[PDB]
Amino acid sequence: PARPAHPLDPLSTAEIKAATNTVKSYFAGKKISFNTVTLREPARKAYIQWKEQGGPLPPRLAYYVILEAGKPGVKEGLVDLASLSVIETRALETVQPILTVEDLCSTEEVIRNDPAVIEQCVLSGIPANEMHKVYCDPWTIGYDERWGTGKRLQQALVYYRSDEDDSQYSHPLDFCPIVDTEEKKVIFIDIPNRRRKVSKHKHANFYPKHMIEKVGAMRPEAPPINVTQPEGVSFKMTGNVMEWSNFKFHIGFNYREGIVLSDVSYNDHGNVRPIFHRISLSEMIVPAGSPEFPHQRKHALDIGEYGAGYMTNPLSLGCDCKGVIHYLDAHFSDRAGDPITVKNAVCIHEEDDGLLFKHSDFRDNFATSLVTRATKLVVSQIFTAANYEYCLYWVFMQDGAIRLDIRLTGILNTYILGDDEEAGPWGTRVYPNVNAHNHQHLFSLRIDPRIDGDGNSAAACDAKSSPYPLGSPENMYGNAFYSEKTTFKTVKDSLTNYESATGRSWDIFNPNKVNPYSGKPPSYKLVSTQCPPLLAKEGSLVAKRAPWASHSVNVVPYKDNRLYPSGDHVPQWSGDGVRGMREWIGDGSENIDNTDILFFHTFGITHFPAPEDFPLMPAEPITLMLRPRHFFTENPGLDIQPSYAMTTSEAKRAV
Amino acid sequence: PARPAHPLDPLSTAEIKAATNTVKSYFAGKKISFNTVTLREPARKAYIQWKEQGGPLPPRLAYYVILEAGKPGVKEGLVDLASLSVIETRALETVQPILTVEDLCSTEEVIRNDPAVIEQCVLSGIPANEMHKVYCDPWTIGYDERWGTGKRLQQALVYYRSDEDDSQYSHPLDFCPIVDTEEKKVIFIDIPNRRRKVSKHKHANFYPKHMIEKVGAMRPEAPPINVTQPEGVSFKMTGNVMEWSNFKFHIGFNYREGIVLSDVSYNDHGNVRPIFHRISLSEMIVPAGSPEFPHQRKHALDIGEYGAGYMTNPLSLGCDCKGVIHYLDAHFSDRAGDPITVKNAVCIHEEDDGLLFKHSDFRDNFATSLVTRATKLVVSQIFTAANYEYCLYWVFMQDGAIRLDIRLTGILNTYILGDDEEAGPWGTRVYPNVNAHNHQHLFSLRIDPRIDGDGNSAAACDAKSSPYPLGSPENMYGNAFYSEKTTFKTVKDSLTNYESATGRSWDIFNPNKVNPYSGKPPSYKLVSTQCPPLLAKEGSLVAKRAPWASHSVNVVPYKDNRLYPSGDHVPQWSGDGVRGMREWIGDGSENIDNTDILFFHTFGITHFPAPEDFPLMPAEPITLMLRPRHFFTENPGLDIQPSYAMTTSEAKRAV
Ligand SMILES: [Cu+2]
Ligand SMILES: [Cu+2]
Repeated sequence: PARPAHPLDPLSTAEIKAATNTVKSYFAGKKISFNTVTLREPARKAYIQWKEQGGPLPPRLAYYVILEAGKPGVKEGLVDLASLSVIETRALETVQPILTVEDLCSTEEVIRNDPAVIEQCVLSGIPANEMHKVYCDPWTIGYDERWGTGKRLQQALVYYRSDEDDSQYSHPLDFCPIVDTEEKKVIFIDIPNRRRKVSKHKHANFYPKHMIEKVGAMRPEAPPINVTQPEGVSFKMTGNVMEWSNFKFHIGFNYREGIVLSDVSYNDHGNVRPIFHRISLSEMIVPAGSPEFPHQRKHALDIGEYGAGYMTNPLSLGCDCKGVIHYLDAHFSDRAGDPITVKNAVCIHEEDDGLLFKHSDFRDNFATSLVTRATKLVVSQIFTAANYEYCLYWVFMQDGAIRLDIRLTGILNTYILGDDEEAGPWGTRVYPNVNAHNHQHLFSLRIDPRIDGDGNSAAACDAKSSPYPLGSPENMYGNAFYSEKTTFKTVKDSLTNYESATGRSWDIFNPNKVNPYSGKPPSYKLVSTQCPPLLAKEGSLVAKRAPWASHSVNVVPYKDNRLYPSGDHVPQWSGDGVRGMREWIGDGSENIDNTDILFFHTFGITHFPAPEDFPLMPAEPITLMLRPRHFFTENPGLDIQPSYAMTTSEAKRAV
Repeated sequence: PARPAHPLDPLSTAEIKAATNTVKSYFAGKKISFNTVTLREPARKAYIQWKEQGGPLPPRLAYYVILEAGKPGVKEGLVDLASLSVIETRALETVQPILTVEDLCSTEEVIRNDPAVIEQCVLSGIPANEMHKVYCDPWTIGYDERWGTGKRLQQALVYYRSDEDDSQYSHPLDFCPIVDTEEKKVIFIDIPNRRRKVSKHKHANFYPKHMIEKVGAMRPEAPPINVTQPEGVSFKMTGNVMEWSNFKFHIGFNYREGIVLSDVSYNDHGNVRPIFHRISLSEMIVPAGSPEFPHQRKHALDIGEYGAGYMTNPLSLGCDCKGVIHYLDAHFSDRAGDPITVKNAVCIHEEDDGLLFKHSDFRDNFATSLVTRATKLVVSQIFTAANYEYCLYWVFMQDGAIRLDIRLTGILNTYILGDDEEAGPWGTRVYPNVNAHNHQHLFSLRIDPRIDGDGNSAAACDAKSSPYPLGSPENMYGNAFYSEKTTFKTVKDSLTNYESATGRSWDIFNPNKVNPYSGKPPSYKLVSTQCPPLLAKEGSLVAKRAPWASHSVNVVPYKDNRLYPSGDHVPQWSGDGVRGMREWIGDGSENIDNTDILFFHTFGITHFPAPEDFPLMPAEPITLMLRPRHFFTENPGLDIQPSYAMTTSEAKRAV
């Protein structure tokens, strides 16, 4: 297969095929299926050597995960593309892999044709001859102590559509089928003691035709707002490499994390300074809050159990991205080992972002004034996880900051509610017979920093009143306050939470350098405020399977391939065992001061559904920012042409 | 004078003149000057009666504040415009009023010509013949126990420009002159024990000509991004009344609070439902963190001591607002009693705001999909407070939410730093010989709610784990969590702070109504996270003068004219006494449950300066949101034409 331009480029359709052919041969005569075929990124050290020390081009490797009929668990390994050969392989019989769209799509037809499920539909008020009106979102079983990882299992959240164009979510059924993914048979059905038959109300729909019938008619089309860039865009791409407003970075993508930003640097007037080696979302967990059975099984780790890549929406059609867009496609392997493509998986573009900065002199009534508008570069993707959509926006700014914006939209995870049943404290009745359970949306931002070079550290920064009292010579008027910096020496020290009491922020800095003006080390500060405490209790399924979610910040030593905090194979893992973040933390004694570190940030929101969220919910925003603090010696955007600028002398001169 | 269209319209230039003429007559033969001439808004009850009960048009009143030469303090009163007569008047001899641009502009020339100040400049390294190069930002003295309110005083933060086009902030002087505003003489100069002469370095400038000399040259002009609305805008204004996407409200404006949004309602498919009666910023306080003398005097309450109206920038020229803009002008009175106008004080426009909502069905690979873009309505203003600029954005959204965005920009408040002096823990050395002190920016959002009608209440909402333990029948897997609602019965109960531990939010609801689906009362939830604790200690000047800043939330009974939390006349008030918020709180026993209430929210940021903030700082964002929760029975924006929408049947039908 042909080598890619960049060592970090995703595998090409050709590499994917080359890889699967190679694997198929190695397992000649075996009935195998492909779960994952993806780039095994080069070692950090080797990449940097290649990039800045004229070192050799790293070997082009493919990581694969396959299933073999009649064999428990999975088999994984590495394929060396240059020599078309398996160079590493092993079997993991007590593990279950990520669920692909193929894995998911087959489940619905099998429950529709299962006698037991059918009987349950009839009991629920649905004629056995109308099973084609029964639907289901096939989820991982998450984890169920009755089966462990002994069988690859899915749990089906069953719904009903009276018409194929309805939004099924207003009509959930009360039971839950457990399906053997690689046997295609229902092995058990969780049935509640309290039975609730199908809602007899009409579906809560949202397409225009439905709206016209529900309310009067649609609103008149609104006067258009057109955005044009007649002279082109200011950013430049060379393959997957981006260059914009002094930023230079590589836009990668994979089945699991979706967008992966690597080798990020800023051109400080000729001095090209590294910022991050790699940054992305490494895991998620959406824990529901009803303690009732079998709702404990609702705490999807979407990234690790489905993949933000595999689930990504093709962005072109929807008009998801406005303006002069540049797209990237994604390529994966299918069960058969053939490359599959999702067109326009990532969308890139720049847009106006308000004021960058402004200042006027009151002396001549603001005649003396300078105003510079801000423009941002946005690398985006949007993925669907059954009922919900996650809109991801990586944003680069002209003040050197990098921001991650997320918008939650889509549809509420709903369960059935009896006519006189109280949605209790665990959920909300958002429509007759519909219970939308409380749940949190937590994300794990993985940052591999290289702040102004190698050798980094992290610290918590808390605002505090001077400890001296009001009236003391040291704090006569009691207004004194400072920022207390606690730099993490050991892993244990980094396990910290956001604290509103100190308006806490965290710094990722380079202790080996010093800002010539402030005398502080150069840094990027994490300013993140939407940091929910993990509500599920210690020892809970949720807490055990997502060890990283317990703290807002987790800093561990760097090691090649420390990507996924809940383990490499998340589905059906009980949470017991030393793996993922639990393994990286170890006894918490390892050094993380002035070395190669990994910074995992947990953030997100706690969602208590309200009717406004139904039947389709308005976007809910989440954001975090990484700001350069003491990184530059002055505002880095002053050499950007102002939108307006009048000097005091010019103001005078102007009559 | 001619009556305005709307009872809430600001006084017209004609009304202002009519008012001052009337006042001048009442005080015939007296040497008086005008400090404030502004609308005295009609009583809440009368306005509502006029608006919805066919009641009489309220009397058109003007509130005034004047100074009389040789008389201590001020005189204030009300003028009935219809009968051109003073209907209420009184003298406040122990109070000092807001400082107008006129009040401020004269100070600089008086320090330049003061022998003592000159001597100090010479001592500081500035030839007495170069006083024209000496400048100063005239601040309120804030409060100084040496003079109280006995004399109207200003404190001058002295700076030096080697050229009139420089940004003086890189060159502060070490001393501080105290000036008698209404005597135009320096009465004292605070001189430090440690003397620091003028920085001999070059000014840290930021205009293009300066940048070309500092770095290579400016960056090339970037390819334009043009925004056009060929068919006009979707919003409609009738005078100061706005109608947009079902929202209807009145855009008011005054010298102090700047923009004032009133009589806000949402047209819920024919049912016009009130939301807020009035919402605005009622006060601010920017407390600095150096305990050293005379820096305690730096804690400007900008809104009450200068006025977000009086300080507002004319928005046209700067290209501050992009797109098809609609402007409003502001009118005030000058010292002489003559109307003054600031053109384009408020700018209004609508723009794209990303996705409103989206959802695709994985069953046909997202062929089945609906996407609706969001557009927002923005009412904005930008004001300059000496060195800093505050960019205010009131934003209305298509999901029924209202958001307040603020962007801090402008220049750091700087003081001189000795060559070998440590900016200590109280500030940052952002440039040679420049110390930018730590400080917080706190705002007081005043909300007079009328959530779906009259009779409102407020409550804190905290997310919590079920109190039942892991393994109990009630919480077998320990994932249970709910939202604990503590509704405030008494004023005392409302004094609460944001708490990250419970991801706290506050609800303003109508206990007299119930959402037919959720069974909860209709409400607007305050989702605000940038809520710094007040760092200045209890009993401190800061804490005493800004009683409202101690808590994130303060809810008091409504009373006509309870607008300004730090009192009507803020400058030089010691903070002792029962007035403002301290008065409204009283013994904290008054009822605030299901009645007419006022909700004051304290929010903002804590700023620890970094070199990136100098010599001009990049915009720093602050935001808070009011979301309808249980207000509607379903997503209110579903009748907006989707940007794209394919039904499942249409997807099939499409080959
Ligand atoms: Cu949610
Ligand atoms: Cu600041």
